[PDB]
Amino acid sequence: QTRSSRMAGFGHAVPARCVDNAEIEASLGLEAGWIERRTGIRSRYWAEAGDTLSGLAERAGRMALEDAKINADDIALTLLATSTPDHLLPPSAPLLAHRLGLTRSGAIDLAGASSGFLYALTLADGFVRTYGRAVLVVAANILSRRINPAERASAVLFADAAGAVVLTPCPEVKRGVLSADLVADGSGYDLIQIAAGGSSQPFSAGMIAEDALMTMRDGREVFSRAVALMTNTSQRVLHEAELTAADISRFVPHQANARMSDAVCGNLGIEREKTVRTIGSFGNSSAATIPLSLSITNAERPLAGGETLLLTAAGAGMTGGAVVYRV
Amino acid sequence: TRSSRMAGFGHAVPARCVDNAEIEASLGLEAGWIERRTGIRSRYWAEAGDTLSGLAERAGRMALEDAKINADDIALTLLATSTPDHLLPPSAPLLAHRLGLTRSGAIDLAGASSGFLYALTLADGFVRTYGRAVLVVAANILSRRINPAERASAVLFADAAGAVVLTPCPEVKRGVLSADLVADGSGYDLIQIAAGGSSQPFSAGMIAEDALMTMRDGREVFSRAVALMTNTSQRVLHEAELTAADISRFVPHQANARMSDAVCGNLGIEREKTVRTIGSFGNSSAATIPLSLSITNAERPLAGGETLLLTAAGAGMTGGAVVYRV
Ligand SMILES: CC(C)(COP(=O)(O)OP(=O)(O)OC[C@H]1O[C@@H](n2cnc3c(N)ncnc32)[C@H](O)[C@@H]1OP(=O)(O)O)[C@@H](O)C(=O)NCCC(=O)NCCSC(=O)CCCC(=O)O
Ligand SMILES: CC(C)(COP(=O)(O)OP(=O)(O)OC[C@H]1O[C@@H](n2cnc3c(N)ncnc32)[C@H](O)[C@@H]1OP(=O)(O)O)[C@@H](O)C(=O)NCCC(=O)NCCSC(=O)CCCC(=O)O
Repeated sequence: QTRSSRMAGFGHAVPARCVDNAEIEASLGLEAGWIERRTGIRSRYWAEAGDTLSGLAERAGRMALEDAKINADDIALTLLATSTPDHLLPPSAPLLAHRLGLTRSGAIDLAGASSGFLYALTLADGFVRTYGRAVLVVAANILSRRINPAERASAVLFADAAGAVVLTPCPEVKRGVLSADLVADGSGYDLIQIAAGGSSQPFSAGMIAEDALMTMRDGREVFSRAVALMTNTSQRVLHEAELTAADISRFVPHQANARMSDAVCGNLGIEREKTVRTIGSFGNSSAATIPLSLSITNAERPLAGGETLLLTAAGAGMTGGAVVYRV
Repeated sequence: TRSSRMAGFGHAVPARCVDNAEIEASLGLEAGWIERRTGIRSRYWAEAGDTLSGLAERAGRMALEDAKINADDIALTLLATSTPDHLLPPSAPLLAHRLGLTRSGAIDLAGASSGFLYALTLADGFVRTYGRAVLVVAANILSRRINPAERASAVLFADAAGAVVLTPCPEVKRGVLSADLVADGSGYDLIQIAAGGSSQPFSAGMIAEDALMTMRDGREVFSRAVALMTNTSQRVLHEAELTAADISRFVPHQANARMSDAVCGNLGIEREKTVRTIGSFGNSSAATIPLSLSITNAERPLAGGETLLLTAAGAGMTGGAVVYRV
C-alpha cells in the first residue's frame, strides 16, 4: 500500500570550531577577502580532537528523529553517506545506529563522494516503497582531517558537517521522489583523489604525509565537469517529473562553490532567489551539504505540501545525480 | 515491473593460488591445521599491480556477458567493497568506466561481509521502482589488509569478486520474496582496523600494522554471527511463508565452515542443499555469496521455481538474509 516516501524529519550538526577565512588566508599568504570573492565562503566548521564522524552523524540524526516524532524502533534502515568513516573497517553506520538506539535498523555506509546523499536518498526511497518501513538517511563528513593545507584550491573549500532526513512510508502517488537520475563518469576518476590508503597503495610506514590527503588535480576541469553533471542530471529529472525550472519551489544544489551554484542556476534558468545557499557559513562538506541545507531551509520556512525541491550534486568519481522531490 | 531477476552471474579471483601449506609454514602450524579449523583448503591472493576495480571488472564482465545484456542497458552499478582502490574517489565509477557502462550511476557500499545482501536488497528496490537493470558487484582484496601474524585472520581471508546482473521482470511472487537487514553496533570493535579512518588518520610514524585488520575475540564474533545469520534467515522464511525444507539452495556467507555448519544446524538445513565454496576460495567478505552463486549456477543452472536462501553476517556487526525465487 506504500506508493511514495516523505521527508518526515530534518536535522544537521557541525563541530563547534568556527574557522573564518582570515585564519586560512593567513596560513596560505593570501590577501583579505580572497576566499570569499572566489568561493562565496565566509567561514566553515572544522572538527576538533574528540570529535568523531559517527558522533557528528549522531547529532544530526538525533535532531532529525526528534523532528519527525518517530519512535526509534520504527527505523528499519540507516544509510550513512560518508567519505570519512571512523575506521576503514567496520563501516560507521552500524555504530551510528547503535548510538541512536535504533535496535531494529540495518545500517550501511555509502561512498559516493559529494553525490553520496542523493544516491542514498534514491536507494532509501526504493526501500521505503518496497517494504513500507521508515529509513534514516545521514550524510556526514569530516573532510578537515583530509585537507592538504598547502593546496590552496582545496584548503579553502572543504568543511565538516552532517545532515539527516527521516523518510517515512506514504500511501499517496504523485508525490515524494518524482524522478531521480544517478550518473558516473570514471574518465575523471583521477581529478579528485587521495593517493594512499586504499588497496592500490595501502598505507605504509614512511609514506608521504600529503599522500593521505585530498588533491584536486585540475580545478578548472573539475568545475566544468561538475557543472555539466549537475546541469544534465537536473535537466533530465525535470523532464521526467514533467516540471519546468519555473515550477521548482526550492533549488538545493550541492554546495561545492558559490560560482558553480551560479553556473548551474544560469544553465537551468533558476533564480538564485529560489536557491538554498549554505556555503557561506558551512563551506563544502561534500555529501553532507544537501541535507544540511534542507535542515536549514526547513528551519527558515517549513516545507509546505505541494512544494517541489530540485536536488542536484556532482563529486569525485566523477559522480553526479539529481532528484525531483514533491512535498 | 514487479520483480527483479538475476539475469547473469560472474566471479573472478587473482592468479596467485595459496595452498594451506604455505600459510601453515609461515605461522608454524601442523599440516591440515587450516582445513581442520576452517574447512578452507586454498585461497586466491592478489599480485602486485592487481587492483580491486580490475578484479571487480572481470567478475562484472562475466556477469554482463552471461546476461546477454547491452552495456548501454545498465542504469546503476553498486559495488560492495571494503577495499576500494583509493579512499577517494569511490571505486564504482572507475569500474563502470572500464566496463563501458556509459549510462550507469555508480556507488560503493561498505557493509563489510553483509555488503552484497544490502546491495542486492537496495538494487532490487531500484529495479522495481524505476524498471531498469542494475549491476551488483561485491569484491574485496582482503589480503592487503591481513595482519599475517594474526592467525585467526591470516588463515581465513582471501580475495575475490562476484557479480549479478539484476533486470526488471513483470511477474509477481518471484525474485526477492523477502529481505531482512540488521545491525548490532555493540559489537563494532570486534573486527576493526585502528588507523586510517577519521578517528585515527594515518600519519608519519605509524605502525602500518595499525592499517590492518584485527579480530579481538574470534569466539565472540563466531557466536554473534551465527545468531545474526540464523535470526535473519528465520524471519525471511516467515515473511516468504516458506520453510527451510522448501529452499532449493542455501547460500550463506563463506566465513568459516564451522559457521556454515552451525547456521545450517540451527535452521535445520542439510549440508547437501548448502553451497560451499570456502574450501577453494576462502573468506572474501561480501564477495563470497555472489561468487558462490556463480559457481553453483555453473554446476547447475538456476531453474525457474527454485528458491535460494542467502544469508550473511559481518563486521559492524552487520547482517542480512534474502529469499530469492528464480
Ligand atoms: C573556481 C575556480 C576557477 C578557482 O577556485 P579556487 O578553488 O579558488 O582556485 P585557485 O587555483 O586558487 O584559483 C586559480 C585559478 O585561476 C586560474 N589561474 C590562476 N593562476 C593560474 C596559473 N598560474 N596557471 C593557471 N591557471 C591559473 C585557474 O583557472 C586556476 O584554477 P586551478 O589552479 O585549476 O584550481 C576553480 O578552479 C575551482 O577550484 N573550483 C572548485 C573545485 C571544486 O569545487 N571541488 C569540489 C567538488 S565536490 C566533492 O566531492 C568533495 C570532496 C570529495 C569527497 O570527500 O566527497
Ligand atoms: C572455528 C573458529 C575457531 C575459526 O578458527 P580460526 O579463526 O581460523 O582460528 P583461531 O580462532 O585463531 O583458533 C585458535 C583458537 O585457540 C585459542 N588459543 C590457543 N592457544 C591459546 C592460549 N594459550 N590462550 C588462549 N586462547 C588460546 C585462540 O584464542 C583461538 O580462538 P579465537 O581467536 O578467540 O577464536 C572460530 O571460533 C572463529 O575464530 N571465528 C571467527 C572468524 C570469522 O567468522 N570471520 C568472518 C566474519 S565476516 C567479515 O565481515 C569479514 C571481515 C572484513 C570485511 O568484511 O571487510
